[PDB]
Amino acid sequence: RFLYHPDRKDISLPGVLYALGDPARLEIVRLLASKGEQCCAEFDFAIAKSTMSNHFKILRESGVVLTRKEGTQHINRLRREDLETLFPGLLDAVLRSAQPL
Amino acid sequence: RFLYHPDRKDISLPGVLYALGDPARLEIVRLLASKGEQCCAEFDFAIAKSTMSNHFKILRESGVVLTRKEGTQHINRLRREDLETLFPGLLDAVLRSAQPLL
Ligand SMILES: [Cl-]
Ligand SMILES: [Cl-]
Ligand SMILES: [Cl-]
Ligand SMILES: [Cl-]
Repeated sequence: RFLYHPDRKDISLPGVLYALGDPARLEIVRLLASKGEQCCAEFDFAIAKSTMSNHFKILRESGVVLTRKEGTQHINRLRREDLETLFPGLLDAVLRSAQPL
Repeated sequence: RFLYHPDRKDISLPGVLYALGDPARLEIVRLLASKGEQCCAEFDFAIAKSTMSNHFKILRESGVVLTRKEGTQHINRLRREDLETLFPGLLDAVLRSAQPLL
């Protein structure tokens, strides 16, 4: 079922901003807010699977993405309820100027 | 006289977020936004000056901070117009959610 996720007390703005500080990690967050839950395979970035796995590990450890294992799929979800509880209005400002890749 | 700064055409939102993705780098920006132009010496948020020299380097090359040499002093300026013309409402959104560390 659910993969590792930090608690809300352990989420910082420097970690969220670090996880959004990559072209791929930001497109993952842009698509997870516009298209809802998505499996890791829908992200067809032309990058190695070692870099993609680390990207999702950063997304999870930062408090931004909640990943779940249902079958053989890795389902990711934007933890927007928790990010708007700590930082109200931040995700919207980042997604305003986020240009689609 | 004026250290490297990227043109507004080459500043990306991911690069700006990576430069605010450090508690020390975010503290520098929050001080440059509240108290104005500050010198690198007014920020001792590290045991190593190499760690601090790399912080301003990331802030400079990412398009957030402009640094200028005035004698024995490097003065740092927040590029507010550039970050607000490209990313409207982002810096104020980041600054209002930042916890003061000073
Ligand atoms: Cl390859
Ligand atoms: Cl998958
Ligand atoms: Cl001169
Ligand atoms: Cl100085």
